[PDB]
Amino acid sequence: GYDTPLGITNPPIDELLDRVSSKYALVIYAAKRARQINDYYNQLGEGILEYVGPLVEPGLQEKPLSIALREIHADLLEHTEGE
Amino acid sequence: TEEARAAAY
Repeated sequence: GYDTPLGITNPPIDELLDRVSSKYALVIYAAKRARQINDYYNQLGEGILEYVGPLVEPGLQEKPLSIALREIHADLLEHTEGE
Repeated sequence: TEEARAAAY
């Protein structure tokens, strides 16, 4: 129940934290996936498709971190916490 | 997740 968020406040932070134990885990959860997406884009030209690109279809020139957050919010990723 | 990897390809 709220007006649609716009900018870097989308997706809403509470809905993201609903899926991760704590924000300190969420930051890594998003950063590692952003690195994976960036590596996939870098190797798009030629290379083994070991890193799978974005799951949710990206927008017109959307940053890898934003895509990572959006696909985290869509329940398409799984993470295991160290120690 | 396995379902996402299957759906994408």
